[PDB]
Amino acid sequence: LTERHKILHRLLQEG
Amino acid sequence: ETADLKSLAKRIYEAYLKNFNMNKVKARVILSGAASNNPPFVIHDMETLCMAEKTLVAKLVANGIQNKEAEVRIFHCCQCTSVETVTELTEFAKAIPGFANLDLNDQVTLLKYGVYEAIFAMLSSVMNKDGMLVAYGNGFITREFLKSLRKPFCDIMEPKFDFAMKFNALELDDSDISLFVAAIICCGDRPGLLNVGHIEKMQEGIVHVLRLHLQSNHPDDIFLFPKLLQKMADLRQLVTEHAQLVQIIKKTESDAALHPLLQEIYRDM
Ligand SMILES: CCCO/N=C(\C)[C@@H](Cc1ccc(OCc2nc(-c3ccccc3)oc2C)cc1)C(=O)O
Repeated sequence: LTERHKILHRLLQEG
Repeated sequence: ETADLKSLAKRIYEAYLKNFNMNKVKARVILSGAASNNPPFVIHDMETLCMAEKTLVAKLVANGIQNKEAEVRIFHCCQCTSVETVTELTEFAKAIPGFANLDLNDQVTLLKYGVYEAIFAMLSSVMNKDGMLVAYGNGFITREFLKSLRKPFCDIMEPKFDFAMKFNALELDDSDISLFVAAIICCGDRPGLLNVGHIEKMQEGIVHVLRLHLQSNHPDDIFLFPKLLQKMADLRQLVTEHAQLVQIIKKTESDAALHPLLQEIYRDM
């Protein structure tokens, strides 16, 4: 799934 | 403009000024030299690169690039600035009303394809025909020094300068750029977007505010909006070409390591 963008994802969640 | 449409302009512009350390107003003041006579340290050769690095020693060693080739050392310092800008861009995006609401998958896609378009769009602010600011406005690396590097490292920036020179001729201020960047971020045209419909709607509003802002900010440049519309396509191709070169660099350079965050961005792009 498009969550092969772990770091970017985390920036989108926490900051 | 209407209230609802105004608050959007103001909200996006504040997010811009708040999240990006460097902006065109500070950049033009440094490149003009009208507010101070202590100009940026000029990097124009290897000699001046090595000198500038003495100050960046702590960082370079921390990432173990101290002894890597000059091109790779530069390639890496550029990545760090990119990783830093992507971080600010992510916060800036979350500040655009309607972005945080999107499916997390579409949020990723939007940043994935828009980050570099915005990066090169914003990098023009610190560029002129002879070079560009680095290290938050404290340094100035020359356009010539960049073309002196060996291939392929010397084929990375020159295309950007070419773009920036035409973009900079539009004479946009930070109020125009903020809307412009938000538009490139909320693009319903991205590959693999789940809710194209809704995002397209969000893009329309922002695009609407942009069009009206440009008219009352630049009344003498009638077709400035459509001109910027073209700039958006140009940046898309520009980044496509940039992705290509970075791909070539990776499959053909031992120390051209790519930072993880950036790594995931280029993957499958
Ligand atoms: C030349 C290869 C470009 O590669 N771009 C890269 C990997 C970057 C993009 C990028 C970011 C910032 C840039 O400009 C600022 C800058 N900062 C330095 C700098 C040099 C030495 C010490 C500290 C900073 O040189 C430059 C131009 C250019 C390109 C990437 O593809 O992610």
